Amino acid sequence: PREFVLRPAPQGRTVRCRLTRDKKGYPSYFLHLDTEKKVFLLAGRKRKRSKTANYLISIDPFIGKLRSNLLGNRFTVFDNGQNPQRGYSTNVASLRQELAAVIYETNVLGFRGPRRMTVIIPGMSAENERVPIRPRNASDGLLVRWQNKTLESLIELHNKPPVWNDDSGSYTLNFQGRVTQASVKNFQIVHADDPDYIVLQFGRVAEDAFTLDYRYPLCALQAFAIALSSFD
Amino acid sequence: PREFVLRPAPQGRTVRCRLTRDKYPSYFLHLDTEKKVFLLAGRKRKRSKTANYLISIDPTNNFIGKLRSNLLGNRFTVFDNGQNPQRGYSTNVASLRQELAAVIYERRMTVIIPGMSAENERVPIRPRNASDGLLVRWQNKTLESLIELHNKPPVWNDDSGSYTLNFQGRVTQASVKNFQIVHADDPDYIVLQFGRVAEDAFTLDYRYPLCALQAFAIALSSFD
Ligand SMILES: CCCCCCCC[N+](C)(C)CCCS(=O)(=O)[O-]
Repeated sequence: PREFVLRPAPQGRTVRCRLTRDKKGYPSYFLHLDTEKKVFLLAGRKRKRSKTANYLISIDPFIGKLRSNLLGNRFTVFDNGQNPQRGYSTNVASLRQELAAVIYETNVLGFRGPRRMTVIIPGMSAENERVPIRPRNASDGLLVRWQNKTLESLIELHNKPPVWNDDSGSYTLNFQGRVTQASVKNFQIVHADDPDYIVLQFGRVAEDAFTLDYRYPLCALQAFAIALSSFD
Repeated sequence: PREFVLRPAPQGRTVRCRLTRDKYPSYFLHLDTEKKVFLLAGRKRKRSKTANYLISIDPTNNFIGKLRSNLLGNRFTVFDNGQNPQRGYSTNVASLRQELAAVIYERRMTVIIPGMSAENERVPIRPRNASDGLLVRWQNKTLESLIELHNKPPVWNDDSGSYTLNFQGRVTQASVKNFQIVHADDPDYIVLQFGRVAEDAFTLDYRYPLCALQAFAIALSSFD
């Protein structure tokens, strides 16, 4: 379970998942595989006493964290490690890794939704594993590298804008059956160099259910945390 | 009213006011509604070494804060109505003044405010001496407890044939004094807008995390 949720998806496959929100009575979110045994993967929920959004992610309904800025438009996904700012003598191997960053900006072009999203993730090795990014302090990290435009050995991804349908008068994307309700928060994330390889897809299927389907190089923790950053 | 003017604006809303000047001139802030509703009054003291505005919730006289310039006249601090610690050090801590905002002019403007708690209230900054304060922290680059804001640069508009911003109808007159204050991370969330609509009338519209006293004092700092 712990190993599965951190492993990049096998090459050539799509890992298809159901994400459920529980708003009864902050809301709880759950990820399960979208089979008919529906194995539990991940739970997430916002911490109560927190100044900005902080979701704690676990494999019991503690494996990572999603942290927001105050403006609610720049996110980092961490693993379970320690924050270097809390003590400089902390063992380097125990410091938290940055698994993803997510940047939301308002669109300058019309006809592709209110928001653009950029996803920065670590690069991959020859053995198809992540090359970890494990900052020793403030001055480095995925969002900092994005801001300084130093994305050298990182992977950058964006939301796919919808395409004018040729005879039928729509800006659309083919979600391959994984959307049941139209929603401004449905999305496909792609690499700019291949618009047809859908690295992450998030689709609404009911009031509190969504599809979440991921491919290499993402793992479930990264996929889940990126989907969570899309909620208000 | 004393509560209202210190309360951060409700999240998701914009509090729309009208600022007027009686032309040392007097300044007045009203809610921008069909019936005027009074919020704040301010006036420069005549006999200060540097610029000092007193701010009240009574336009006839309820003392609520102050706006104090530095020596050069390019940096300002906004205080609530508490005591200055330099005047009496045995003074109870709960009675000492708090720093609500600071403004630095180069015009390019930098606005520094206290940060907010998990309950959406200010984390107060209440120095015991002048080794601490908004401007001290900002100049030492220790901004963890604070929020840093700047005026938004104007952009080319083809229609108008000028560098301007979309003030949404709230400006009628072009002016060097017209501004929008934003955070670096989001140029579209307008924390404070100030705009001219006549010779001695302006709009002043604020959003969370600001309260009216921070908003009005920030605007007063832009005059001289
Ligand atoms: C400079 C501090 C601003 C405080 C954060 C405000 C949060 C803004 N959002 C992302 C939660 C949305 C703004 C509210 S809206 O949608 O009504 O403009």
